Amino acid sequence: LDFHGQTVWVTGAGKGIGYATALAFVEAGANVTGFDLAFDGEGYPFATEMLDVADADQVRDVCARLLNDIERLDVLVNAAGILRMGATDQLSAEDWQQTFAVNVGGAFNLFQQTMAQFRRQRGGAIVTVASDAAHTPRIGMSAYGASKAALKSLALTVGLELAGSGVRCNLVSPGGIPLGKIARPQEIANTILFLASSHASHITLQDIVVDGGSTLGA
Repeated sequence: LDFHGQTVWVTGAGKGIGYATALAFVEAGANVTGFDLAFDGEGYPFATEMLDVADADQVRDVCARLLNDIERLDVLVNAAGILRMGATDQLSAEDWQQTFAVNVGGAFNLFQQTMAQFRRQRGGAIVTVASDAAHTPRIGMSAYGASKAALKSLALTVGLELAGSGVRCNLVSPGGIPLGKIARPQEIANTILFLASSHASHITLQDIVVDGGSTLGA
């Protein structure tokens, strides 16, 4: 999978799946910009933008400024996300609010700021990290799964809104079933790179669940 010369944006890039995906794109030759609230790790071999992707004004300022400097946004990866668990009637107001602000609002803001670019360039790919909790109800994850279901629905309608522009828009949903150990970020990133690649050129509005089969196909 070769991404030489391509411009790639990744949110949630300070840690977890976003970091692994940014790194995988850098190793595949891409020019990568990572977005996250904090960059507290010891090494980032890509350009970083430290902001709250849940904040519509911050995303507007930064993305408008960067789009003024690039010719093409080849790949957007939405990988921001937080997990706050609890019985539905015990979850705090803060955990409910922040779950939706980050897990749905972040991608919404990125979409608001990039859809015109995707339309005007024709083409490109978007991959959004959802969750298998969006596919089946999971005790303790009512808010998390609901936020990821909103995110998936949003990303699919964006994919329909951009299909006439030739943009591909897909999702990955991370976690003897489960089959194997839980998937590492490095392996989620492999699936994102596949969906971002020319080897997936007629794949859009799809969601690959990468959880060892735990949803039994749902």
